[PDB]
Amino acid sequence: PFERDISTEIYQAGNKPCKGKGPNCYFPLQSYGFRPTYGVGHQPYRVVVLSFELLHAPATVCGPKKSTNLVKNKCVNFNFNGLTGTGVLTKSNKKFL
Amino acid sequence: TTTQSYTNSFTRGVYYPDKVFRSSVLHLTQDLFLPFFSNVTWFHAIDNPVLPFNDGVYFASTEKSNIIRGWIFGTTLDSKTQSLLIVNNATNVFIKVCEFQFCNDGVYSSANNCTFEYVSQPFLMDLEGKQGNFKNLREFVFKNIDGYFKIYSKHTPIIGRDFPQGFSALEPLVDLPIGINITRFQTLLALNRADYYVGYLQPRTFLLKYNENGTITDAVDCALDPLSETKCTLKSFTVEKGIYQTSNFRVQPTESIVRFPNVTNLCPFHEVFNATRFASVYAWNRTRISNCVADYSVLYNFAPFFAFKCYGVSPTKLNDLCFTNVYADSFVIKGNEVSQIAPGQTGNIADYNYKLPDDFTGCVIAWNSNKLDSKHSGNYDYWYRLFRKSKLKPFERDISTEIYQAGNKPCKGKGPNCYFPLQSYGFRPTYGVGHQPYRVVVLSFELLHAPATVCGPKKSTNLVKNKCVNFNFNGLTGTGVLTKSNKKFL
Amino acid sequence: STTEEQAKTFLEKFNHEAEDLSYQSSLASWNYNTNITDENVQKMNEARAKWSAFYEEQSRMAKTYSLEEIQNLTLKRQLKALQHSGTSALSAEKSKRLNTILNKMSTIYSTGKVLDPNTQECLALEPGLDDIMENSRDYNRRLWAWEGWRAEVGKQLRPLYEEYVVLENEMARANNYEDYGDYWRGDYEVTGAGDYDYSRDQLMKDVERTFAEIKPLYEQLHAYVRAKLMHTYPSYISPTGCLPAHLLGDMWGRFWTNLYSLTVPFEHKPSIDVTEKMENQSWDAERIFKEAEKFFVSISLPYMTQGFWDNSMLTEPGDGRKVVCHPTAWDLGKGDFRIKMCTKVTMDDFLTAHHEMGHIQYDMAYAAQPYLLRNGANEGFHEAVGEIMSLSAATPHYLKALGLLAPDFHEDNETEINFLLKQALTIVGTLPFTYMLEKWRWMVFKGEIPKQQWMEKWWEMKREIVGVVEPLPHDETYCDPACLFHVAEDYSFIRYYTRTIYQFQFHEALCKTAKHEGALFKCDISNSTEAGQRLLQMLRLGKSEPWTLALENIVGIKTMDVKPLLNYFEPLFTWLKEQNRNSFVGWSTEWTPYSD
Repeated sequence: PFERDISTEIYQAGNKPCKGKGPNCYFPLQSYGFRPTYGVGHQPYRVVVLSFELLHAPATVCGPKKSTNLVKNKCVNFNFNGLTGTGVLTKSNKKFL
Repeated sequence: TTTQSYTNSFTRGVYYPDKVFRSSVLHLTQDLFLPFFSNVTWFHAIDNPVLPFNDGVYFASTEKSNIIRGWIFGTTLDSKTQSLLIVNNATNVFIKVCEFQFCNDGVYSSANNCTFEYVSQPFLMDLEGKQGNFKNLREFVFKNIDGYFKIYSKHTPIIGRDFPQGFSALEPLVDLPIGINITRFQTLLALNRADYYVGYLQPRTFLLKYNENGTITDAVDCALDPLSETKCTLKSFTVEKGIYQTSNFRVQPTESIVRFPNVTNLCPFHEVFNATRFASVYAWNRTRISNCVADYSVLYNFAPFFAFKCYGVSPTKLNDLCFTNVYADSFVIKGNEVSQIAPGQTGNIADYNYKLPDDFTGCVIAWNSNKLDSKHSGNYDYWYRLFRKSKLKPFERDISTEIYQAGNKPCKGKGPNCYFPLQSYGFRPTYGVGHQPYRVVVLSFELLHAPATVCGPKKSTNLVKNKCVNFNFNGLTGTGVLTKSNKKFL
Repeated sequence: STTEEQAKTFLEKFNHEAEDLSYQSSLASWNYNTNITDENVQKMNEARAKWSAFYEEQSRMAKTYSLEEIQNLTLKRQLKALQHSGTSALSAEKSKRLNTILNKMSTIYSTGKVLDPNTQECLALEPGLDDIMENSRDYNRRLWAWEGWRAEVGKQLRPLYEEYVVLENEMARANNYEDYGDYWRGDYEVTGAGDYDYSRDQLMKDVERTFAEIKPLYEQLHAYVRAKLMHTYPSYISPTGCLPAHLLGDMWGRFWTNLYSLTVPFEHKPSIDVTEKMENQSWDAERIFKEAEKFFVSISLPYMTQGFWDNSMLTEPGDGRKVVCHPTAWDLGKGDFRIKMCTKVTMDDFLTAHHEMGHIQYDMAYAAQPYLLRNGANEGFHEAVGEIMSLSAATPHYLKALGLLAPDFHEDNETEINFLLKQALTIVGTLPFTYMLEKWRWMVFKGEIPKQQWMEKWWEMKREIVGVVEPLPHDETYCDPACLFHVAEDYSFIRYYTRTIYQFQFHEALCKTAKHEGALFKCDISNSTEAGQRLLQMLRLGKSEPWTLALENIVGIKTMDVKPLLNYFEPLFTWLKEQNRNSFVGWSTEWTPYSD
């Protein structure tokens, strides 16, 4: 997954070490010709993926910036970087790195 | 030059797998860790050898002065591919992750392409502490996770004792987001203006003990020793006297074997490549395939196969690939028409006698036949067609086209402005390359819903004896031992 | 519908059928070059008769198509090549009398025998005569032989030349052309292109300007040649006047190669003689052919086909099956080529081998073109490229690179002058005479001159132009310049003139673009991929397009170039300039050796 193998190296057929194009020596890539003349199954679809990691790390992107003043020693709902939940927030004496 | 000493890492190279605080917890996690008491080869450089980057190479250094920089990771670390650098200097990171050819240390030969760069602070963290031998302890972890190249760090000072048995916790740092491949690794020492411990981290479960302050004071492996495995199973660092059922032991399969029926279908694939009385281009033959053998050796070894180009399905990953019917058409042309054979292209023969469609899946094969379908003084048996109204439809036969007409004037036979489309195709054994009779077959692939019974040799492999193996008897997948039996099978 | 599509279909059908028949007839012609047996020649004549019948029949079918309704340039060129009918435009009686007179010409030229005062010696045409000419310098003997041959051939040929001019202007009218010279110039006809169209009189203007720019240098070289002749005959040459016709150097006034023993500046030092070197090395004709192919690969030309080395004759297969070995090698069609030599291990055999190798390479280059344009854009391209191949082989730098010549060899100015003089006088002696006869054929077929102003103007013009005085005056009933094999069957010298100038231009452009240094001569064109592609990009074109665009691609100009004549003999000319102070300049027309 998520791997790039950019290389133009002759892919031999069988066991001969042939280099080039034609007899039992093949280029790793072939044509990707795009015309308005093929059907829907060969139309040039331009697609883009979006990958996110919903993991316990300091969020860099947060969407619409909405911030409510933090309160302490009260029963509230917290949404710290998407950490939806409920509880009483009190300052702690831990050793967070 | 450098040495090739071999030593033992003891307990060392423990990092934080995640970014979540744990206090007074014995949390157990499995990731790429350095096995405890695993031998690590230590080189003393006063050079720069090659090292394969397999499963998370770890690094350490106990030097006396700033001499070591330049971490590179890539396939062969040269030859025009992306090899990157982590060369540092005591101002900033000096990241040089790009595509190079030779750097020897910023310092580089060819710019080529490039990618992510980043400078914030000296990556080597060049602080002298108090004593001269602060050793600038270079504990880092480099690993590949779905293309997310991760880097950790820990500058815990040591006093003389290299690869020390004292514990340490490797804090995480920035990570390379480059989705590239890495095979080897070398340390490109910097240019002038007790340094190497490659503890490869094989995957293994680790039990880590956190302090009340969140620091990892101690950890124990889960597969180093039976006692370590017992502690790992009990999720505690102390075990009472008694018997503990830790895990289960099995003999891993030594080999894997694949079995299948005798694969004896005997398609006349050799017979359709040697039927001497071939058919010309104006009437191309056609065959129906069913319950055959996909022996592609004849397609590969028999005949020089002057033409092997195809665009739909790879002719290499094809022996196992299996269909039901294949439309193979045989005809004889000269040298240039073999090249003109293509999908979506011009050419008189390909435009008027046999057109390959754009959605054609299959491989066109043509070889050299200079003495079989030819003879001295003339070979007039072969025919061809030359005229029609417009572009011929793919997979079309236009036999008996009568007589071609032009000039919008009635014609009766072969005469003025009305000629016979079947022009002579003279073949002689003394044609030079471009006009030599070339035999070409066009066999098409179709993704067929019919049962595909032509699947190849099925990779029959000899089945050892009295050995734990993975068997595939007629599609029966399973693992076990094999031995001769005294059964009474019907 | 449109006539273009009908012309295209016909053209395809004709090209296929005629390529088949041409392959058959070319196989017959090659077996004619090989065997001489009666059954063979019967097959060959039946094949050529059927080919001629097929060509005539296809021309008759194609006569229906018009000329205006064609817009494609290639289609226009195909139509122009196709519409040429020739003798078929006249009637059956005219065709039969024409072929009968051609047969008479062939018979008389083949069986022409001149008798000396002693009848025991029968001078059999050119063989024997050329040997006597080369190995003897007897004024009386050679003059009498030439005088008798002229007084016979021209006396027989005088009325038939008038018949020929009448008939040929009739053919020109049949082709809707002003004259037979314009009919020949139709091979240099460009129409339908802006800033690219050149008519027939443009060639007349070009030859006029070339004469204007070569008059002083030709005068200088002719003066040097006549001074050399005077140094061997002091009472037979008027130095201030012109040189007599019987003293040009050879039997027909064509070649000047005979003037070699008495014209070399430094005869003491030997010339470039590698023949001894390949005798030491024990070279073979097959290996010489392989070396030629290696050189052609160095100039990036495509490799020869395997059939070329398989089927083609290379060395003599005994003596019972005798073979003619005139230098010529044409394709058989459909990519088949063959070669025929009377090869030995010498220099001239290798030179003609390279010439025919260039011929075969040019023939292969245009093989993708159809039949009607399956030829050079003119009538001398193949000969010119063969000559440039030969010159590329002639340079001693190529010998040094190949290793046949010992590396410890020093090039000398006198040796360079000797080689340049030999390789110049072998070709340039023909240059005055080829247009001296071509222009006269042009003007005779023009119809601008009367009958009784031909021989006198002939002689006066050649004296006043080149220095060719008639020693024995003759009246208007002679045809002295019409005693050559080339004019026996009405073959133009336009091909020879265009070969001589085009081969020059080719080699000068090649040496200029080959990053050469120093004198352009004695420089090979090999191991140069850029210049090889420069050749190929115009070699692959052929008759499909006029020569002018390929010329602008090869050199950079659109018209004919005059520089090669000046810049190809520069060391000779510079050495002659200092010696010109003691040699008289100019010639007088009125002076003839027999006016005493």
